[PDB]
Amino acid sequence: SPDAARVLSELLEGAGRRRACRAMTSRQKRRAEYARVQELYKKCRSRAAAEVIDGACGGVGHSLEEMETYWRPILERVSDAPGPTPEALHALGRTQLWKPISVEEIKASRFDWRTSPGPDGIRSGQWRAVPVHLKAEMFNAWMARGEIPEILRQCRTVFVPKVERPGGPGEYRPISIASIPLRHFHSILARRLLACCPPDARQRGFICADGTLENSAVLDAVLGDSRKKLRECHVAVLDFAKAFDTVSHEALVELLRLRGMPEQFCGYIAHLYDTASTTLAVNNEMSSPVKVGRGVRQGDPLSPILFNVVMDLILASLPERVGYRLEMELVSALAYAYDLVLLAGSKVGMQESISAVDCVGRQMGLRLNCRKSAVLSMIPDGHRKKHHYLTERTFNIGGKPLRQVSCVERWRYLGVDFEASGCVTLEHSISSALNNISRAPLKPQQRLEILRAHLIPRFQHGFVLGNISDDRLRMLDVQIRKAVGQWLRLPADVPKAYYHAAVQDGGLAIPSVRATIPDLIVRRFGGLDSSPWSVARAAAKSDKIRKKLRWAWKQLRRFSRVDSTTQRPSVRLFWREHLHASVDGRELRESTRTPTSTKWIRERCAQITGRDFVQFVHTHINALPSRIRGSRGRRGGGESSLTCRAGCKVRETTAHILQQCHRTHGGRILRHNKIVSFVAKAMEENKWTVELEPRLRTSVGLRKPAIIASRDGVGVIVDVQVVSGQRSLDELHREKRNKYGNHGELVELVAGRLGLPKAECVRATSCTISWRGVWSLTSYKELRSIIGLREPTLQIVPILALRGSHMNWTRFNQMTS
RNA sequence: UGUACACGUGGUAAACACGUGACAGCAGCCCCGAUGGACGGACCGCGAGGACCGUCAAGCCUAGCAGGUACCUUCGGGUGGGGCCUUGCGAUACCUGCGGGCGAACCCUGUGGUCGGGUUUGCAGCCCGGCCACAGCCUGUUGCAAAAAAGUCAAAUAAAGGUAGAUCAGCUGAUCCAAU
Repeated sequence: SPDAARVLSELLEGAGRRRACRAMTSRQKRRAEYARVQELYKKCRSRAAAEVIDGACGGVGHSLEEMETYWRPILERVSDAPGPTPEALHALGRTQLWKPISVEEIKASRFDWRTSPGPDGIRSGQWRAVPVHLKAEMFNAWMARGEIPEILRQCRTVFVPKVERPGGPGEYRPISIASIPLRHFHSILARRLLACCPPDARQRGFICADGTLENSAVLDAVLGDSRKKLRECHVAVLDFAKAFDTVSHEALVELLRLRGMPEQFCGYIAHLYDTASTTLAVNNEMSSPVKVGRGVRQGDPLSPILFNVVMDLILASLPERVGYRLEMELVSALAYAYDLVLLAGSKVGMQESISAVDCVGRQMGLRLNCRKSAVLSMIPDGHRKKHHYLTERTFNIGGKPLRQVSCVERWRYLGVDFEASGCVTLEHSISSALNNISRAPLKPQQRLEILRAHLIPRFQHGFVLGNISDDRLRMLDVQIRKAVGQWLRLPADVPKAYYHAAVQDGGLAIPSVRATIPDLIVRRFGGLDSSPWSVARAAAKSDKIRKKLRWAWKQLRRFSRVDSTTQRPSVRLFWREHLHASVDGRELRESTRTPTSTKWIRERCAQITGRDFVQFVHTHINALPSRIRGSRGRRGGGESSLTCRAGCKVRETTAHILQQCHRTHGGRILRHNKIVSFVAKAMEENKWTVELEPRLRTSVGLRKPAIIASRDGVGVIVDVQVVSGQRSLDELHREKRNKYGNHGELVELVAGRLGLPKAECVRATSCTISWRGVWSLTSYKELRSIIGLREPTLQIVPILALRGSHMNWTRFNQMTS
């Protein structure tokens, strides 16, 4: 339709105008990085966390000089791959594509709209505003012509450092960004590829299920069986580094041609890869267009799908009667994301498998990193009943001798935090990630959230792929907690449960790998025999798997409490019990029943400044230095180390500073006035005729309720009061309510003042909250029931209480005579 | 191994016997991640802990990790310190490398040899990093010196006689709780 052509021309004109507008020191680059990371974090949190952990904070340090000269020859080099050979064709031998795009699959495609703009300039809306029918028409026209507009094919490449302190242009990685319309068009084609012919059962990477689930179990079962019955077992892991950087376009197209795919799709892929370009954007400087001759583009939707055909060919090239006989099951190869794990019993069989892999990789231009691959070989011998590890190098990939490793510490088949090949463990990659988070231009709450939700769930898998102990997990926990205490400036003697206890109970909710690794093992290997894999079911009924499952159950039972409502173990209850029973975490024990008293720790974090959040955390856990809290174990002196500095001649605890001290009386008045004004304004928003500090010269004495209000014939008294948490908050709420709801004459006075005759119309109420921002459940319910008060206006009263509490403490500290 | 216990056998029964065994149990709970070391002296409530003073040489700790060597095992395997107890079958000796923090060196370049790399069909060349060596009584010139002076009083020595803002510093660079 001409409407689609018109809107496409309009969008192209907008992109061209944006390009024309764009074209026409340490401090400044740090500020630019801060602005970029803040915009990215506020836009897409997961990608921002991935970028900050990956190390994309220091940017580059070499400019376009010595970076375009270093990388342009690398990106411009056509592979001299001979292409597929008839033997590989027969090894692989051991239709509905390119159909017109409908409107159902466009909306059905789960395309993440929370991305970054491409080089043309379509950021997030100009592609969202297009209706599905117009996008379908444009996609159909593109397939009919076989070409994408040349503005869309352009992509921008930016270099992210590998080493935190690069010393050359060679230690950067060229991550590419392409246009959103192209990505959306190619996502449909990738989904069609999956729906057409799925990969083999051995290939459990880019599949429609969790990939590294049963692979670790199968590897560990193989290792345990070989170690048990004294069999011969060779396990070679070879990683596909530059899987994305040396594949030849012509050989890839030829392989896709003989797989049986339609001629049109192969021609489209050939046109896409032959007509390719790239702009090297370093420090927001332009570069001349760069040709690319080595295929599989970084970040393209089709790339991890195109490489599945190559990996399927590689797997089909393997010899038949090779592998390990794990319980009458022949396990040949385990394909991770970008790794091949080959198992064999005979040295000749392992050499044969490696040789086949190498020959296929050589005939299609792939390079295999012998610096990131290893072989672990267990050779038994008779008359000794022991297992011996090979130390000298025996296998080789086309001449280069593969290194022989004795242990299994290459559990890096988890994804990012890529492999070191027996040089360093999985740690010192977590430490590097912690440093990346620590040095980035972020806020302390942002660091907490990134570590909570993106760092831990991404390395925790690797600690399962082997035999592990409790001490390693405890040491990892210690290191992570030290990093968190560095970020938040917390002292050493803070409750260990405070870091890990859930947000609802009051706590930073940093997961503890010591407790979530046994839970992961229990949840993952329990359903091992229910999986529809055949090798995994065989690995389920083994000896090492069962022993590890028993160890995991024991660790979970010792690091959990049984949930009454479901009769299941729960680490959250364990941490809650440990924290609420602590000294500093005791006063938070009431925060479980009021989930709105802890909405600032995670939910309403972006609304709080960094120093405000840090001081809120300091006051919440009572990390404030006082003569009582700061003198733990050093109370052998006189009363001068305990007496209040204001001359109160009493024990100077934080409660004394913050709740009863003549020095901080004005601060208490100010905090009370702030809370009263906030609630009064909130109630006036609800059409409540609010009076402030009413004058009731009652006969009994001098009563000063906080606020009084009325609405269409029903009145209310609200009293604001901030108290301690050592006693029950509900008893304080009731004791503050009774002195007004049972005085007898105050009710009549308020009824007369408000303008309502019946004294039962006006009901007394209170707004009770502790100085740690812990609500009283009765007070919260009464505020939500008597007066119409929504959740957003109730979640700020903890903020006001915490801010006023720290205000009082720093007023006490700032003047000392 | 050894305890406590279900079935079956034959037997009139038993404080009789044997065999097969729930993944059969029973192999208790809680707390602790610290810091250079050998040898002579003054400190402390000489008490559980913490300073200080001398030399010395490079190593010193480690309930972190990996692998190998022996012993007890029981087949599973097993080696830190302290407390509460209570019944509630367990397991130790060193050496090597890696990781951490304490040292110490380390700074005159370039040849060599290794280990990480990356470039590359290519371990050939190549450029980055970490180690090991090596072809070197006071008148003055030169090495320990925070900038023109403090004084090493016998040295080697002669017919000597600025930022968006703030801060620490030494206009620049880091550090923020500050930073779109």
